[PDB]
Amino acid sequence: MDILELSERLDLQRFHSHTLRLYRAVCALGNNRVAHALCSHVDQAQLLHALEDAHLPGPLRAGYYDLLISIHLESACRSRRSMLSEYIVPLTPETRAITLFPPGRKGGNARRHGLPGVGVTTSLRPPHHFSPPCFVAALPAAGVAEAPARLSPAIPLEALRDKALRMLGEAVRDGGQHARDPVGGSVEFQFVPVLKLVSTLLVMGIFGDEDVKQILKMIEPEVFTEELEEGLLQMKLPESVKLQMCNLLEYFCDQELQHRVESLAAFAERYVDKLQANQRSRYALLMRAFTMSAAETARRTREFRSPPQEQINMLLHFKDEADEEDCPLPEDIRQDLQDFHQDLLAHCGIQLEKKPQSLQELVSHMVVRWAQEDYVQSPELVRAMFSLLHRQYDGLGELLRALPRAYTISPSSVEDTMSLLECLGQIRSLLIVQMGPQEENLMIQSIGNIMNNKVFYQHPNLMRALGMHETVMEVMVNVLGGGETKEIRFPKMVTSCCRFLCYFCRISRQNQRSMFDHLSYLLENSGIGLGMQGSTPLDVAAASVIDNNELALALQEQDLEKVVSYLAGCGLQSCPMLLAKGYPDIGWNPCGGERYLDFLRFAVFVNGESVEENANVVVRLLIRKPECFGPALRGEGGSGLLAAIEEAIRISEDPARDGPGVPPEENRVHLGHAIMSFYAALIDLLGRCAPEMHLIQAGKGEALRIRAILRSLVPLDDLVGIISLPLQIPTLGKDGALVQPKMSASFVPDHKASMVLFLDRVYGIENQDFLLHVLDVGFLPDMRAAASLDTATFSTTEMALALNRYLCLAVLPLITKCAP
Amino acid sequence: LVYYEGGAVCTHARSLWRLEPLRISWSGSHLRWGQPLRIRHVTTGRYLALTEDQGLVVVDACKAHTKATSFCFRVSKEKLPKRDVEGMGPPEIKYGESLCFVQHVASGLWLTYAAPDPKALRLGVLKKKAILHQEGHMDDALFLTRCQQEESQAARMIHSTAGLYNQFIKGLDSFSGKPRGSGPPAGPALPIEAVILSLQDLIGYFEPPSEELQHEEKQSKLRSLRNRQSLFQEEGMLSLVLNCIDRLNVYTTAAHFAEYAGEEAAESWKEIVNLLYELLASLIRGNRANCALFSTNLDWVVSKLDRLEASSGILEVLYCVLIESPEVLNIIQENHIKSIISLLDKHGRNHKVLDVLCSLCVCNGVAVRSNQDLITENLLPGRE
Amino acid sequence: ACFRMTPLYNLPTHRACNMFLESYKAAWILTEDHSFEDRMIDDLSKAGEQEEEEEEVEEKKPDPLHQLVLHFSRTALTEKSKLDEDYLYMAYADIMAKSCHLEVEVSFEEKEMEKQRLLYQQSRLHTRGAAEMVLQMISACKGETGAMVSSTLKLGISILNGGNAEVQQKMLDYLKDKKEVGFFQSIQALMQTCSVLDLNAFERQNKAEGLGMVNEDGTVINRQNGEKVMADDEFTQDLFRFLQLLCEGHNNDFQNYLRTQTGNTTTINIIICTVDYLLRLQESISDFYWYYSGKDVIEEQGKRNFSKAMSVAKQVFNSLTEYIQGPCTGNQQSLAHSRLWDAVVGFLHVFAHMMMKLAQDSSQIELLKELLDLQ
Amino acid sequence: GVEIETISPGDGRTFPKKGQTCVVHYTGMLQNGKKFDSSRDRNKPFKFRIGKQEVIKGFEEGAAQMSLGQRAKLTCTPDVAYGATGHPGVIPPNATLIFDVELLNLE
Repeated sequence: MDILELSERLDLQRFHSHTLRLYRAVCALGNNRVAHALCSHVDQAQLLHALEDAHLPGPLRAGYYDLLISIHLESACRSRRSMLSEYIVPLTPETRAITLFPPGRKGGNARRHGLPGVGVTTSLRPPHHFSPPCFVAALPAAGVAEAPARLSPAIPLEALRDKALRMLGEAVRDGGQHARDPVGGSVEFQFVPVLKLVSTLLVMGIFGDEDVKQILKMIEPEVFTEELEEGLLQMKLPESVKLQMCNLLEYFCDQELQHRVESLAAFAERYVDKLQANQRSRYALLMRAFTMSAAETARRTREFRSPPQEQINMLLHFKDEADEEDCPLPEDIRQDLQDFHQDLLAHCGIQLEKKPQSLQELVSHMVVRWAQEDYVQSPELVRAMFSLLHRQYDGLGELLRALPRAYTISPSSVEDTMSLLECLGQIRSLLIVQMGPQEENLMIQSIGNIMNNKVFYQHPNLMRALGMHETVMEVMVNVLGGGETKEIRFPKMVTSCCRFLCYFCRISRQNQRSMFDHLSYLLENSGIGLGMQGSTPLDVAAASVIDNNELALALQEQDLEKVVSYLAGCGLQSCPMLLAKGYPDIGWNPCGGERYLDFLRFAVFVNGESVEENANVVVRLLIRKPECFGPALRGEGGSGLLAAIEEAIRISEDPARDGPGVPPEENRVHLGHAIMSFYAALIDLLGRCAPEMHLIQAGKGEALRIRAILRSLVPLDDLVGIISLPLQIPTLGKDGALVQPKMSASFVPDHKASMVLFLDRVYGIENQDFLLHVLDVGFLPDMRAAASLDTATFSTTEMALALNRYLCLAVLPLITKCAP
Repeated sequence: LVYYEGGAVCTHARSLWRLEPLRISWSGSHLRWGQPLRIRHVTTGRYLALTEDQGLVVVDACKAHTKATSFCFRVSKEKLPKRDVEGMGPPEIKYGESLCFVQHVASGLWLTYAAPDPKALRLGVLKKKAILHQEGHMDDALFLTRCQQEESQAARMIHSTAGLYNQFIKGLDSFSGKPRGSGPPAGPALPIEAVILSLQDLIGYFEPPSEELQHEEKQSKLRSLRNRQSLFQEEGMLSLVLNCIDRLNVYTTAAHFAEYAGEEAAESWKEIVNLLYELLASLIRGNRANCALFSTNLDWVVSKLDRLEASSGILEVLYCVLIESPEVLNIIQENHIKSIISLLDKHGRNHKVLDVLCSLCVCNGVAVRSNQDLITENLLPGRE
Repeated sequence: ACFRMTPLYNLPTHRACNMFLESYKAAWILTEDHSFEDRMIDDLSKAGEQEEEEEEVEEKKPDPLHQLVLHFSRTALTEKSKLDEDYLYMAYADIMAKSCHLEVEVSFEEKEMEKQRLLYQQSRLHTRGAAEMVLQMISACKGETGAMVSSTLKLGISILNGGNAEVQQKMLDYLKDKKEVGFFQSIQALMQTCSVLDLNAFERQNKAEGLGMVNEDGTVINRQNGEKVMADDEFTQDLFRFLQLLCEGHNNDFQNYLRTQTGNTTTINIIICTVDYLLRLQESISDFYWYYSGKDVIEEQGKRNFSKAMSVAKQVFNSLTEYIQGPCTGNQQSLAHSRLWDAVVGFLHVFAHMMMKLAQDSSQIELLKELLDLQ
Repeated sequence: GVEIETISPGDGRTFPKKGQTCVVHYTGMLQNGKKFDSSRDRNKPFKFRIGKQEVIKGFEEGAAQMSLGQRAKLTCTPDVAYGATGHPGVIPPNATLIFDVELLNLE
């Protein structure tokens, strides 16, 4: 039947108008794999005909425009709209020619405002990408979750933008005629869907300068004159149309703001060149200044001996006219800046008749007139207009809040910046979608292309300006939160995100500080991340505090309370993931406890010197919660630490009690080694928590008390026993087979290295008799074992390397200290 | 067993006590210290007592012999009933002040939290099982605080509701087998009219507020409705109805129900199942918390979709779950989507199914691409 | 490094321009003053062309400011678990608050003009429901400290300077007929979350200052990153200033409401909670004394820490004065049974030794003078 | 597996050889008669490169056997089509296709 019959078969009209909503739903939020499929069911011809079809009903007309937008435009528009909030301005001749006001003859302080959105803008925005919808094309041989992401289905934009302009023109004239039968059945159904399409094309940047001039004439044909026919601001529109009008004005306001920022960047381009030349010439004059001067040269050479961050501060420190003596700039340069400030304030409408004469006054009066004409009922409309009104009045403040995301780059890295912005768009588009295997491989390569991007290192401040570390962090947290109890899905992504964050921390200190501010946020989500292996969420938190004294001191004690509470649970309950594989049950989690301990090792020890405040807070929390220490050190009903060590030695040696008894998973858990490594990391933590030698020499009360507590907790005798424990040796035999142990389930040299460190820092070595008593039974078997291993065969074996590092890092510096 | 419990339980219905004195006349008089009075739990209908085998327990209403169940309120812990006055009484005890000590008037003991805390309470929830100790600690004074009439009325509504539905359930599984044939009903008569009246009272009790209301007082009715629904779910009514539909659904048609309950109970079957679905919808409509309970038994509602007795009611329940819980959508599989599509194929062009399928794709502004692909892969290419 | 590092003229143009931009905004844009706050509210309070309309209906459809206030009260009354940071509500709360105060012998006849102009500007807001809007944002915030609630408190003060009797009446009436416990529960949570002096944070701040670490792209000497001792002092100060303004003018109706709320089901004793905060503040002050008892001189950070801790204790004491005066007998018995006596004893003990220690030298004259009006 | 019937013959002489791209106005249809794809609806020719298999086997071979200016009809068996997996959301699995191909130009 004719589709126009649905104006009377309202049973089919309700069903079809819901069917279009289902079409928008299944292709919603950038499902371009589906948006191509929908182009078979509804072709381009049907949509284009429905654009001009004047007899279509209301819901079907708005459903078909919104279906066109959903299928062909929204994915490109959203991604562009995200990049509208950042202003990366390359240094190009086009950028140079940008000025606040057009060249004119109206007024010297300020000419007439240009037409908003008209002109040249050099800010970086990645181009759109489309694909021609072809259903006869060969199916790709690449499997799912490996093939490149599908693009939005193409549609002729030049024709779409011209047809859209034509429809808006007809709608404006028809609305002026006050016809009793408006298109689609009502004024709202006639104007709102079209204004949605116009708004989407403006945001996408489809319209050229001539078309934008046309649209400005349609909105107001008298204010926007460059030098019935009634504009859209006098037609007595309903509330729904007013919302789209606000979206249009909010686009032109944004284009005004970007115009200001680009003008400011152009002025910075010229001003730095003149200021650098002047300061260079004044340096040359200072080179010969000594001949005609004396000891007063310190004040003039201070600028050339001051860092560039504040050289400009003094150079620009002449606004208030009461400090010109510090400023060495000539008055022509001073007048230059004091001129650009004045017309900048004029262009922001600070200071310098029913004609609005400008966009700012037009919007402000338009908003007030709407507000005082009738009680506005739509809360989204009320919010939309008052956001506009605030922006018009507070012109300077909006620029102030827009400056932190502004940035200038060299033209030699624009095409690398492009690929950075594309991969950033890929990351940002994953905030609104439940993650699946297809998206996981999308972002692993998206991250890797940022890795291989030289601008990620050359401009580390830019990454913080773009907020990339945040958007990665919420992508992490969403996946951690989903199934936060049962098991972490997608570990193969989390192991890349954590690696990226750690790489981001190591670029600079400011990057580390910014990542540090999210410390508690990472800690709360790090409770279950220990289930996976590789780079956990906690290793980010550690990487945010490694080798930074200011960050370590500023680390809140509440965070330490959180980590010790987590450690308490790790010392009171078994690991469910370990239990699920058939592992024998023990009443505590060694692997999780260790992963908390080696973080605390980074929280308490910075640059080789212990941090006193953190060390004291840590030790007084662990004593207050004695279950953190484990089954040994439990107190009442608890055996010794050594009893636990040889217990786990026997368990580790014994199969079917070390594991499930059925590496295989390449990181297979060994409970004996996990318990041993837990104790070694605990002891090594306490060793690093021990007070420095100069504090004990000064005899500080709490430093002595803390050392007394550590001595009471861990007796020296057990330490010497563990150092005296034997170490397995790589052996040669059975036709040259270099037999070596499994370091993942055996007594490793690093456990002793933790023992030695604790003995050095807490007990020390004072008297010769005790020194030699340690040496003959604790170190000398390892010295001779490593001495023997240095052959043409074992010298490169890993366990021999482990002993080499153990001796050269734990034993030999101790002996070199105890040489007298 | 009584506990000193904290957290969100101290706003649920289980933590409500009614001071029921020993005198019928002037039972609403002011509280004087040291006068005998029982303690009644509203939602369960049991009285605080000192029993021989388990100490301080809540004993039934049929065995409260006024000796082990009476109590008194006092300001001090020194060892100390008066002559009743036929009047409003002497007003001294206040709300929010005037710390009180409860003493069993017969045995003279004092209530205090038990000190021991075993391995289960080493890290778990801190509940301190109160024991009527012979002398007790010092800080066991109790404050007295109000509960609004909506809570008190709701609590009594659960307590009345539970007995009736439990009786209905007991009648239902009493004749689960053993077909009547041509004789009389097997056991006692079902309280059909009582249940139908109770359901219609509850459905009107949980009516969402009308749209035209002012936003200022609309929200306070939203908060009242969410509070009432949470109280019912926390007391188990949401699980109780699930049991009710479970028992009713084993009979396919009304005539089949006649063979197992009687010809008198057949005509009310379709009405009672529809009302049960409407009550389920009104209980869960708008709660993230109550809607989240259907994650574990999502296939329960889906399997019942093809039933003909109440198709729109179960579809309403499904739509209320899906429009509210973003968690549930992650559990959706191809069996469920092919069941929903089978509804479109078997029940005609019903746009409310499209209103379901729209909710399955995007929930709270986050797309679920597995559902989107499954829907497009099972619905669109057929073109029928 | 200073003698050998790069002069400005050798920097790349983009790296120089970025530095110029951030220096320019800090020295020319932030420094710039633009008073537009009064010129919005002047325009927004005019029901223009409505006299031309001459509507018969009594209702009298709101002017733009009242529509804005209604919208914000709507988004504060809506049932939400948390409160989002509405950046425009923040901007308009600041605008409304800044559009009220606008502020050697001047005549009491001039002061009689200034007071009745300030009361006019306050009337321009409170006649449009801004009083109930403030109480709703306070009840909606659920006791979470932040810039969300802080801008609300600053608006509440800005419409309550000089103790506006109308505002206090509208607020008390709204609380009484709504019978909402969320307002006092949020006030109690906000007050319990306020911070006192921290020794551990002071030592960490000192050691971090000792390091003096700088950034790479240039150098900031003696960096002024956020103070980690009494960070929310300005917030605790204007929370208690708001509480004092509520009872200013011996408003015994509201004074008895703070002590106990008759209508509500649950009563929150603000008076006792205030005392318990005073005790927490004096414990910190005493423990900041004892660590300087050995030391002979009080350095700069220590002086600034006292300056803000004394200012906070002054604001608390003024509020406790307001809760008492009139006299309010119930409040007097509440303080009598409170922990105030122990707080007084501790303050006296601190005052005894602060007078002696600070009078030996002329470098602590300002600090001693600032201490004097506290007692 | 592919069957071609003429509809309006063209030249019958110049056949599409390797090295020159093919330009077509196809019009795909399902077996039951439900049109699923077209090129005139998009209003642009579909220039596909013959030899590197940018299209399915049936379409490629059918376009190979045509001539310049010829309008023909095809019948693509699922073996030389998308087959058991189909085209997700467009073509159902195991479907026989029909194309109203017009080979309007070469390159």
